[PDB]
Amino acid sequence: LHIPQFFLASEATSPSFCGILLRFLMERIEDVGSADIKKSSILLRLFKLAFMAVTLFANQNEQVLLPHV
Amino acid sequence: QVTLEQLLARITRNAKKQDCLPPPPPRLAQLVMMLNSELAHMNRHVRATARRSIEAIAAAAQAEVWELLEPHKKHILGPIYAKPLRALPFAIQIGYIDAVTYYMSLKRDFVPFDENLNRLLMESLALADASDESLAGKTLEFRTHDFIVNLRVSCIKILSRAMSFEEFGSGSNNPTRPKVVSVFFKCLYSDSQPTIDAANDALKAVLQHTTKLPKDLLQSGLRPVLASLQDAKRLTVHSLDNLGRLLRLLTTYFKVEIGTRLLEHVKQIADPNFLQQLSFTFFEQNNAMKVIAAVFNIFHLLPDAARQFKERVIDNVLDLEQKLRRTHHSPFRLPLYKYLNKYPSDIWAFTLQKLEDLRYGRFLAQVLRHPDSQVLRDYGAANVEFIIKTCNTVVVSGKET
Repeated sequence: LHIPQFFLASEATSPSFCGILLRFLMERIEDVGSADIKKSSILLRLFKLAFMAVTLFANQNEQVLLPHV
Repeated sequence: QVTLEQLLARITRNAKKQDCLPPPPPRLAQLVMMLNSELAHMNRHVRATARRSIEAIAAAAQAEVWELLEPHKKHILGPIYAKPLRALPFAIQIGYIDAVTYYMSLKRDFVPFDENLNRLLMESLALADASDESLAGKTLEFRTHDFIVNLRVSCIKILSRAMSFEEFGSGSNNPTRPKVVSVFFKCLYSDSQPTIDAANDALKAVLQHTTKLPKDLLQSGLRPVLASLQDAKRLTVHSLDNLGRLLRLLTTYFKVEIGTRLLEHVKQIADPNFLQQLSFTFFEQNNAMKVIAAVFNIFHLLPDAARQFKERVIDNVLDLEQKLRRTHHSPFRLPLYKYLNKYPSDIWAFTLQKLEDLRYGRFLAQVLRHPDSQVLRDYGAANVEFIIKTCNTVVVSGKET
């Protein structure tokens, strides 16, 4: 998980990777309530990483998150 | 619900038609009356449970639902006809409409076409023909929007069911059926998926049943969609979606040169500097790219006459990808694969006609590796012999390529 976190924290690659990650997670959104801790914990952590990345660069990532809000 | 199912299964072990009907006492008469009472409730789950229980009781007793419900029809019908349908809240209106729709489907003659039913049908038509602002005003609130969508869907369903009855609109000759079809067409261009699906289903059923269409009615129906396709700058995704839905509905009605006009629009939109600037970022969410992909999507729905634009579309896609520097991936790949999968023989022949060039074998190999390209794989398996024969001819021809 340190790879997505490193990619998102960096200023250069944050927008595109955040967009890709959100577009990917919005298809698996239905697995967040699967009752299997191993499966749901990873999804929750990925969502948390995406939202933290959105917070870091407010003026660049807000447009990326606007469609999915 | 599970406990209710179990109880109903247990009590009806040795049912017979005499015990489920009133005397000319019966065990299940009161139960059937009570269940039929709750068929017009404002909670959809209650209605579903009531109808499921009634059907389960009828099946075990070896009878027909209309036979069971004939005595008690008045208890449900009388209240509905006693009030104007345009004053009640949304939930009550929806429940009443659904109850009447279900009741008039058990058999053709269950609900006579008296004055009350006609008045109710005109009220439903007027409700379906209204506007979101008119219907109490759309404040953008979620719940009001959901209520409006559900009410429109119920009205469309009842009108579609009434269409199947040849009596409705025949004894009048006034513009009732034309108005019904116009309302269907208007609903097919809404922005809500449920109502769009309901309208599409009703329209396809009506078209199949009628087997023919007056020219004026279809001209009026098709005018709005073609109205917006006369300006590249004003092209939007919704218009293309409406056009695709119409093409899927009316297969053998449209004509050629719409594809050429769309390709001209695409060339207009694809400005060189615009693409050069669009590169260096994630353009998958840009509006122009979405418009271009929507335009590309239509080609796989056109009649067989569209077969002659394969080279043009492939060249356009490859040039666009070259401009954006993309490979293996782009928004235009999915509709292109969908279209190309419909003419396996033609695409195979065209690709094998240019085996020397390296830019086309790569593209075909990329296409064939997708999970959804199965017909092309079948054709390739069939004609591997011809493929090897042509490649052997090329190699033995004695060239440097």
